[PDB]
Amino acid sequence: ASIFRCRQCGQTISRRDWLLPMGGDHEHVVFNPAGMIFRVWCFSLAQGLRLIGAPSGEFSWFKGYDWTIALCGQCGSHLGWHYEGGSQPQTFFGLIKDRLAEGPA
Ligand SMILES: O=C1CC[C@H](n2nc3ccccc3n2)C(=O)N1
Ligand SMILES: [Zn+2]
Repeated sequence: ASIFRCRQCGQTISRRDWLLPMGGDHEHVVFNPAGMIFRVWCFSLAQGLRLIGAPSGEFSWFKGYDWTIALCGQCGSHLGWHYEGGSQPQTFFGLIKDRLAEGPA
């Protein structure tokens, strides 16, 4: 269990090696304004996504970061968000853990 794929279609998304401890933890449990709870895992890098729209700062769970919706580039499943416009690091991915499948390289 080293690679993360899209749970719906099996698109290659990220690696356990690429987990990023933002504020001391890679896992952040967050709620959106619609009251949906997400278990978000922070990654330095991801692939196989499609980033939709222009960045927005509204309701950002990570101070100083603007977000873009990250879909699976293959099946269009909402996998999380790309974050940018911040510092150390400038950019990262917040992916919804339960929408990924972990398995061998
Ligand atoms: O960091 C983030 C990413 C985006 C996320 N968010 N989900 C929404 C659903 C409906 C309307 C606005 C919304 N904002 C959020 O709350 N925070
Ligand atoms: Zn997919």
